[PDB]
Amino acid sequence: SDGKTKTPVVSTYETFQDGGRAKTINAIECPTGLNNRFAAVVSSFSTAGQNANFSSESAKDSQGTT
Amino acid sequence: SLAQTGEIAMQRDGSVAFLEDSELCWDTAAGSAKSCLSVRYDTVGNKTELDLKQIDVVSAKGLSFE
Amino acid sequence: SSNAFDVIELSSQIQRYASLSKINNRTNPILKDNKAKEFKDADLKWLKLENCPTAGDVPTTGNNNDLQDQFIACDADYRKGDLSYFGSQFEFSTYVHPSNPEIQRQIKQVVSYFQYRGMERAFIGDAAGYVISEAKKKGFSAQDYRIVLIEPDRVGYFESNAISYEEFIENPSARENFLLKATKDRTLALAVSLAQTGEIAMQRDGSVAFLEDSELCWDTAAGSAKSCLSVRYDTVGNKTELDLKQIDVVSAKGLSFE
Repeated sequence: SDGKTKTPVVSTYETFQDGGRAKTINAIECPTGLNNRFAAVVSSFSTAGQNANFSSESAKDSQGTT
Repeated sequence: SLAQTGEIAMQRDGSVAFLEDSELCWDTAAGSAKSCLSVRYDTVGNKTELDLKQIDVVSAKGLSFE
Repeated sequence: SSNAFDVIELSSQIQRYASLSKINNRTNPILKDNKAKEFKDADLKWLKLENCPTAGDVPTTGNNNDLQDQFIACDADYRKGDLSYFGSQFEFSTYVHPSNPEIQRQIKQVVSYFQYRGMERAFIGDAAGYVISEAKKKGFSAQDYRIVLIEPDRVGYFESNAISYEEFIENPSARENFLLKATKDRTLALAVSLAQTGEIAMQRDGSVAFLEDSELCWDTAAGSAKSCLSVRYDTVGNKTELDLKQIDVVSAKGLSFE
C-alpha cells in the first residue's frame, strides 16, 4: 500500500481488568522485515470509573461515579 | 470420448486440466519438504478452495478481494 | 543361451527402478538416504521383493491380494555367463520431498556393471555386440557405452581406464592398449547406462514438481517481469514465500488468512 508492505489489520475487543491495572495485549507475530503496529480506538465509555462492567459487546453496565 | 491420465503433459494453452485433488508443488530450498498448493472442492458447502497453507507466506503487490 | 538377453533385461529393470519414487505405494528405499554415491551389491537382494522367502529391499503394499510390482524373480541370479552381473553404481543429488523426511536424495545417474569372465579378454567385444543389438532391439540407447576396468573406491568402485565400444572394435592399437592394463587389481567389465537426460514436462497428476527458484510466467502484453511468480525460501527465516510481487494486482473473490 503506497510502496510500504502491510499485513491485514486484525481487531480485538478489549476491556480493563478489575483493579484499575494496566491492560496487557500480546503482539501479533510479524513476518520477517515488518514491525508491529497498534492502535486503540474508543467504542463505549462512561465516567463510572471502577463501578462498571463493559466486557459485554451487547450491553454496558454503568453504576456511576465514586 | 477421451480422458487424460496422469502421464499427460501440461500444455501451454492450458487445455489440459489438473486431476482432482492433485497438488502443484515446488522443489524448494527447505531441504526435504516441498511447498505445495491445490484447488480443493468441499462437497459440504459446495465451495472451491485455493489452498496455499503449505506455503508459509504469500507475498503480493496489489491485492483485491470480494 | 540367454546372457545377451539377460544383460539388457536386468539393466532396463534397474533403470525402471531408478526412475520410480514410490514402489507399491511406498517410498523407494534407495531414496531414503543422504549419501552422494552408493553401490548396490551384485546379489540383487536390494532388487527383490520384501515378501520373498529371503527378505529383499523392495517394499510391498502389505496386503498380498494385490499384484505386487517386482523387478526380478526371487530366485533370479545374474552372476552367470560370459557377462556376469557385478553391481550398480548410483550417483545422487540432494533432494526436497514434500512428505517423506527420510527422502533426502534423488537419482542422478545409474551405471550397471557386468564383469567379463569369458575365455579371452579380447572376446568381450563380441559379448558387447550381442547386448547392444538386444538393447537397440528393445529401444534402449546405451549412454556412453564402454568396456571398463574398475577398482574399489571409497564408495563402491571407480573406472581406472575406459574405452568406447567403437574404439574397442575399430582400433586394434587402442584395443591392445586397453587389454594391456587389465591386471589382477582391476576387473574387466561392461558398463551399461540407459537414457533420459533431457528436461522434464509438468504432468497433469502434479507428481512432477517445479525446480527450485524457477518462475512460472504468463505471456503478457506488459512485456517482461510483470507476469511471473515463484515459491521462494528464506534460508534464515525458515519460511516459504509465494512471490506474487511481480503481479501488479491480485484479484480474488473469497479470501482468508491466518
